[PDB]
Amino acid sequence: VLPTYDDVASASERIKKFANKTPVLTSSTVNKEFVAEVFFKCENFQKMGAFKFRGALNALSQLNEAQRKAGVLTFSSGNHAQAIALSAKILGIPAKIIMPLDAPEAKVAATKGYGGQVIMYDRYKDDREKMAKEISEREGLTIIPPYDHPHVLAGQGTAAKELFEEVGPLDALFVCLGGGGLLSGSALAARHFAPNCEVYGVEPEAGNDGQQSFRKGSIVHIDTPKTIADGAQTQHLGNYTFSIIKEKVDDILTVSDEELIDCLKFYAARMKIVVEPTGCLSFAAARAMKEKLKNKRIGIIISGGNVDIERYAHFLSQ
Amino acid sequence: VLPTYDDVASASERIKKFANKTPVLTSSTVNKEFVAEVFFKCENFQKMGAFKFRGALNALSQLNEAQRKAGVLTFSSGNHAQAIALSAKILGIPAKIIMPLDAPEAKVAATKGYGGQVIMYDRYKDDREKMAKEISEREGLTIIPPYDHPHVLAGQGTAAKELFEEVGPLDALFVCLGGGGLLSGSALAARHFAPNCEVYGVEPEAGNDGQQSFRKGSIVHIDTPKTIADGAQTQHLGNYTFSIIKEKVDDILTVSDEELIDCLKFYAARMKIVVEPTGCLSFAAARAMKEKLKNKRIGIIISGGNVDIERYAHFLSQ
Ligand SMILES: Nc1ncnc2c1ncn2[C@@H]1O[C@H](COP(=O)(O)OP(=O)(O)CP(=O)(O)O)[C@@H](O)[C@H]1O
Ligand SMILES: Nc1ncnc2c1ncn2[C@@H]1O[C@H](COP(=O)(O)OP(=O)(O)CP(=O)(O)O)[C@@H](O)[C@H]1O
Ligand SMILES: *Cc1c(COP(=O)(O)O)cnc(C)c1O
Ligand SMILES: *Cc1c(COP(=O)(O)O)cnc(C)c1O
Ligand SMILES: [Mg+2]
Ligand SMILES: [Mg+2]
Ligand SMILES: [Mg+2]
Ligand SMILES: [Mg+2]
Repeated sequence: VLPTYDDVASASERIKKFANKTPVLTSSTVNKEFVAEVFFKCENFQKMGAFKFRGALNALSQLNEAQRKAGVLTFSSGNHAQAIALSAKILGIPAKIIMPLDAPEAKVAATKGYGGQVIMYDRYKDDREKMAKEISEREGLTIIPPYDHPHVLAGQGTAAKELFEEVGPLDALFVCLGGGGLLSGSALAARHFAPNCEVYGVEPEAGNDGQQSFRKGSIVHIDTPKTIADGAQTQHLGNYTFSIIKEKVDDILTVSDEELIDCLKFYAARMKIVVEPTGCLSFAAARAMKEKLKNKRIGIIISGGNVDIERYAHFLSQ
Repeated sequence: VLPTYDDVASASERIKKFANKTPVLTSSTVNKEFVAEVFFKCENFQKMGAFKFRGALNALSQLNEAQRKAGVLTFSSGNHAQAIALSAKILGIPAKIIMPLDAPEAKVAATKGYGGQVIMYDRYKDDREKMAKEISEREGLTIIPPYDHPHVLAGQGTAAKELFEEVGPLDALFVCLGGGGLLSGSALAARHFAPNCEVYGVEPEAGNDGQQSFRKGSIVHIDTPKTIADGAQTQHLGNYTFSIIKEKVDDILTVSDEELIDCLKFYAARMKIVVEPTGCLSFAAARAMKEKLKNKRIGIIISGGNVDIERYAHFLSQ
């Protein structure tokens, strides 16, 4: 019913031949600011540009021959789509990707570069799911959840696992929260390598459905939030994700878009790395409570760096 | 409080030096199908490509010197934006246009070609209104409603006025319904030239907030509908529009996207004209009740032809 550190440890072994052991970056500037030692696990450097490659590969690596021969299909507007496209190509599995007619050029080219078969639909009529069900059932294609799947969350969790192995136990771990895949998997690693670690999920304040769920004790749904963290606009947590979250997550924090923008610029000018808006949640939340992190070892996950260069330029000049 | 045919008649005089007297097209094929005579007022041929030029010009032509010197601002994702841009340029009024970072190239080029000063914002964070209020108040800019304004609806109404003048009284008139500007103004012309005319507004079935309002007797709001009629995705009717609608509109009809697509292809292959999805509502509704239109004279308004060539190609091949 629920994955454990073991699955994360196995996922590590299962994806080792293809995943990147992303670097852990450090900033003397950040440390002085926090009066502590901060560690950044940079998944923006992961294959495809986001941690998602982990969960996607782990899940696809566990499909049977019939499914692998038939292929998979994805319709997510987020990083999961290219995570699936690239993993599928790596594993010799055909992949169909449903994208909006006006999808960013770079993302479309990336997807075709990964061998994905692009099927387009009109954004104004978001009947993606309808199309996905019709197509996947008619062609016997498999659809891997972007977060609410035991194999997917175990894979995402391998990023946290690697962090600790390189740096060691931690007092706190800040992780981006959308559907909960990264959050749940990261919790499994944390509780193992450093049982005395405060684990925080972070959501854009305009969409704290996760926070309400955490407090309510049951999954709460909300209208799609208006925020620049395009990768964290989910409307509700997943069953498998929330279960692990309510039992291993200490608390869900929220940050404003203004803070995300400040973090995005800091990463670029001060750390020289490109990070997408959603990937700034964890750092923003951490900075907000730095006064409470004196002389501790903090971990910050940078979920990804796939930001349309135009939006990136736009935010950098804000 | 409410405009009358008179305002429509004056609007006609007020915009005459710049608006196009769009043609009325006829199809023997459509007539045989309906066992009647059908008349198409083609506003896709209007300046800027949509009827909106009428209401925009009429409204801007009535601003005082201080406002004209200060300029206007628009943030609509629909045809109203370019209607304002072009009208403002024609009248020597500066215009600032708020558009999404990923707005279609052609629309952006059209807007700059009309002398509009483009200000972009991130689509994922739709804080347009916030920005519009801050900017318009700080620079003393005027914002003309896309439909809920007496001057705007009177202008839109001039299209219906011209139809009757060229063809004569009608038993029925089918008009696209979004916010109600075109619907209300058209009602004023109809009741004048042909008091015995059935006037129908038409909305995409997925967003019949107008229909519910018409039945409820009071404006009903709804979540943005998923439909290809991008120009009719409004969430509620306007005060001035609904008032005229409840008193001069016989009934609000709805059609499916499938029907819109069929009409779009018919216009292209059978009538050789380019029409945007939203501009197909009225024709679709009419075809659906053609059995009830035998030996009558029907009027059909084609609201516009501004469809991204990519979506157009996509729909044509559906
Ligand atoms: N054809 C294309 N056009 C534009 N962007 C592309 C692209 N193909 C890939 N990308 C993007 O460029 C980056 C490429 O990452 P990718 O992870 O596939 O390999 P690399 O070549 O960087 C891997 P490695 O460092 O692990 O050897 C990603 O952020 C991806 O979204
Ligand atoms: N630079 C540009 N790039 C792409 N499309 C443009 C454009 N400038 C205008 N358009 C579009 O092309 C069409 C141009 O209409 P416009 O009404 O301004 O003049 P015309 O040159 O067709 C007027 P007229 O026939 O009344 O003399 C519209 O549908 C508009 O949206
Ligand atoms: C998918 C994604 C997230 C959210 O992860 P979940 O497992 O849905 O909570 C955060 N940041 C980026 C860059 C993502 O692609
Ligand atoms: C704006 C628009 C409509 C809707 O008109 P309203 O006055 O909002 O009801 C319909 N079709 C097109 C092409 C439009 O641009
Ligand atoms: Mg790389
Ligand atoms: Mg949320
Ligand atoms: Mg023309
Ligand atoms: Mg409606």
